[PDB]
Amino acid sequence: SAGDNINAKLQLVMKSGKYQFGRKSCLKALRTGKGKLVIVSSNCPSIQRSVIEYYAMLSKCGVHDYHGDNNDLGTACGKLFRISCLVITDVGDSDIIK
Amino acid sequence: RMYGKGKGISSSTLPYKRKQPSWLKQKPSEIEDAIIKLAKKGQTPSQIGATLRDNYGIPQVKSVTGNKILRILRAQGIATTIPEDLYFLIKKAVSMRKHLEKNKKDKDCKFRLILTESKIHRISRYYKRKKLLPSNWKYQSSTASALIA
Amino acid sequence: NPDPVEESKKHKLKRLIPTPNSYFMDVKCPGCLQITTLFSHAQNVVLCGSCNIMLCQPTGGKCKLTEGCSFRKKIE
Amino acid sequence: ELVFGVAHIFASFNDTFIHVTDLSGRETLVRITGGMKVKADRDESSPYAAMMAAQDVAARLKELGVTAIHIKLRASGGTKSKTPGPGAQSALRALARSGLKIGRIEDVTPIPTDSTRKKSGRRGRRL
Amino acid sequence: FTKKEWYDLKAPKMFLVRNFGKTLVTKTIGKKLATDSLKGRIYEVNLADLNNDEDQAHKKIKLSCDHIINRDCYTDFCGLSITRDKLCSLIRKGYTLIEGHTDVKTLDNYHLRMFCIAFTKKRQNQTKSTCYAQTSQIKKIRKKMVDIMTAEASKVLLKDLVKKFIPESIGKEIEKQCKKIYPLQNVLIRKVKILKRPKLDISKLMELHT
Amino acid sequence: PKKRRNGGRSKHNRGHVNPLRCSNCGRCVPKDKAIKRFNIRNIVDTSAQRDIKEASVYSTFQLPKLYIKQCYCVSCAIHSRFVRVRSREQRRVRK
Amino acid sequence: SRRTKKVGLTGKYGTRYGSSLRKQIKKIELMQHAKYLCTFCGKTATKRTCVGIWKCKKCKRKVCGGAWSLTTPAAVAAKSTIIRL
RNA sequence: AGAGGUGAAAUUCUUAGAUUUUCUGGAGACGAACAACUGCGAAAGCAUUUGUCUAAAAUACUUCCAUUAAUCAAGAACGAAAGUUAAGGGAGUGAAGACGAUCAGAUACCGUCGUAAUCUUAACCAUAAACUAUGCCGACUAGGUGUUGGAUGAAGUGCUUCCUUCAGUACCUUAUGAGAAAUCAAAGUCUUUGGGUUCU
Repeated sequence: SAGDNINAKLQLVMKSGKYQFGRKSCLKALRTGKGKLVIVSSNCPSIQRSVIEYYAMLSKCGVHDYHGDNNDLGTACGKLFRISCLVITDVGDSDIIK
Repeated sequence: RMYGKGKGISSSTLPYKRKQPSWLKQKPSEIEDAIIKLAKKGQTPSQIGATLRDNYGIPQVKSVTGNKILRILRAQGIATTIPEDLYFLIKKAVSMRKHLEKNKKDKDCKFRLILTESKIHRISRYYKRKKLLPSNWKYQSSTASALIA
Repeated sequence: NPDPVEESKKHKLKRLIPTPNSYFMDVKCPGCLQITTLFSHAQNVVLCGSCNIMLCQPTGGKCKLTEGCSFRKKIE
Repeated sequence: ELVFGVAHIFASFNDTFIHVTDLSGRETLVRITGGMKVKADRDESSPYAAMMAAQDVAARLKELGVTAIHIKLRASGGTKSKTPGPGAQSALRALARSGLKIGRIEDVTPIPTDSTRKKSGRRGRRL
Repeated sequence: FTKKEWYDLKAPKMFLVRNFGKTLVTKTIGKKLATDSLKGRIYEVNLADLNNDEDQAHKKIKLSCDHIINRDCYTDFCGLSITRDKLCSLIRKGYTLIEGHTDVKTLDNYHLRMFCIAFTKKRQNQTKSTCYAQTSQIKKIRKKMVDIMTAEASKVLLKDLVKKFIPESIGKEIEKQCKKIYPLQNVLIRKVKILKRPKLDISKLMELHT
Repeated sequence: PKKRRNGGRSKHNRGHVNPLRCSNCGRCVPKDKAIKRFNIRNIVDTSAQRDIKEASVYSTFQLPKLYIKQCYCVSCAIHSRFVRVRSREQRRVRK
Repeated sequence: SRRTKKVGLTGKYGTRYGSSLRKQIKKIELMQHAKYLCTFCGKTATKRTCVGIWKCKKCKRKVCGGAWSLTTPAAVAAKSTIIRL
């Protein structure tokens, strides 16, 4: 159940808190420092994940490597498109921060 | 039992006393507030009642407040669009379908998936016979993975 | 004769009048002097209000409880 | 001074092999069986043949210089049969009576932990 | 034949009798050194006739002829096994038998595969007919016993490993720990097989012979 | 007309049992239907045990035991008299 | 509407060649012309370019694979054994 | 110097060393003894270890929903073995076949060998005495002996047995119950005939 807990927390934040998916939006969120947690799919291209981690470590924001690919991340978010990167602008009443 | 054999009569029987227990000096307003907060934090009503009984010492929420927990959850407007049992059945079917996709030689898992989807269709037929599930709702097996919302 | 039956406690649940076997209690953990309510046949772990310590171990039955404390049935 | 050999005894409802080697199992000292002790094309498994086989091997061992002998009993094989044939009784009897030291006896018949299919169909032998 | 000469067989230091039998080899003629043929043969000998005690008659050691000097062969531990009659006597209907095996290398880089067997006890107040154990308990016992037979066979050398096989210390310890999960009767290392051994070192061979 | 209540075997709450092979004829017979004899026997008769003892040493040598565990089909067991035909009423009695 | 009862893509072959031959070639043309999951971009857009080359229309990245399918069981088994270590 | 094999024999192997002893490597198969009138599964069926995935059942519950249920023509999933197709595998067994015996004959039973098959993968086939020859759901009716998995309470030594209870699973006895009888705790509660339903 190593992925079940994170999927459940993702489902909870998708309902309660506000988020954003997409390389551009997540990059902008990290630039402005409003990002709290960035989820990266296992399928993310190496360059994109590298710039994501560099931005996040600059802005002191956590990065979680998703156990699935971008299809799985989209499904977990409840969308019907690939995602491959996520930024949580704010966490609702979800325990994803710890 | 719906499928298979075995009566399995194990269950929970409510006490004869229908009223709030005398020792309980707790007030229904904070009971409902706690139920709302706990549902917001995110739990299905069954486990909501479970943790309410275990950690708050308030058995049979219907005794403390004169109605049911899903009823107050709806009255607050925050009840989920898919009932608990249907949602759990859909989740289980999705999981076993995902497993089957990798291991298509699992005839037993195929059989159990067929049974689960039969249950899903019967339950959804009942729920849409009631007005609490949209009439066009169908549960095609493709988008059920993201249907969990 | 089944109406005034008196010693049907050993009978399985759902006797002539079905009554649950579970109950509720208060636990006085020694040296902690705290007040809390506890359900027999519980399923979750609990923590005291005064001092954060475990009280009962959730099992398939009436739990294990701690080594000590004074636990009293809170039926009125 | 006591000198030891090893006698593999093979009793399989036919000729009883009497096979004395050294401790290693190589360097066979004498192999007699029961086929050459009876020329009737029968009685190869018989006590009669086993007894002369055993006294013959005992005489040759005495002339060779080995006086103590260990025993390794064997019955047919892993698929044919598990019980030692008629000749094992008389082989041990005659080895005892012939006078040489007899040490340690052990049963070594090959026992399959598997179940490789045996002869005859699922109906078995009809005789 | 008349062209064969006797050879004496010697046993390692930790053993008792140290001279357990004679072996035969043909002449040394041609390219046959009559020592290569003598080298690397296996001797299956009981412990009863090797330590002059009857209570260990159920085990037999395999000694591999490793070195030859003059006229005597010195051999070395090559394997271990219990006898078939004892193994069959240990098995009776009404109890569940536990089987376990593991591969382990010693500090000498001696790769061994060890199989041990156990049986469930009846205790005193059971007043029942069977001593079957749950499959979960079977699994726990097998895991515990694999770990035990691995740890103390891996943190010790081969010579003292054999000298601790001699008193079946492994069984005593496995009981001392498994009393608290399910009572077991006679449990022993059924068999030990040498999977692979390092290059022959005559120095330590003679160190353990002397 | 259903000669035996159990159908001649000991199968319950079960669909299929793996067969073994008769030690005498080799025919396949279901394991629960096969007639099993675990005979524990000496290698030698008592007279030969006396000779083994007197030609042995340690003054305490114990003759080894044979554990064989045969299994037979119905026809082979009946022919070998391991089981009798028995009467209709006596048929119920097992021990 | 449904155009053929069972011949499927082998309808291009008409009545020529044996029925068994047409069925056998159908079974593998079905998977030769299929689209496969591009594990690099996650989009099922990998198509056969030549006999053993598979190109993703999105990634523009190509990969060596089987003659008629992106992967073959013999290759996936070998990769699994290798990655086990 | 025989070895296999048989009720005898023969076919067959064998001074080029068979059978036998010991060791090394490979191969396919199988998974004994434990192993049970035991367990799991809708049935077919399922017994080496470990890991992962997956489901089910019972039990416990002062958790949730609130009639969502039972049985079902059509339709659907699975469906032993054999058989078919294509790759691989191919030890042992072995429909066919070839021999050697027996016999009046023997194309059979017995013996030696042996192709397909048996095994794996991917598809078909959809049948078995696929049998407890007993459709499924529900209620009621009797004692005892067990045994499997939980839960409850107490006592031999933190550990184990006994008590109660649920759910399986058999067995024994008993029927002023049934049946033509064998027998059956269901095949009973049927001329004192109607709980629901499907098939024949």
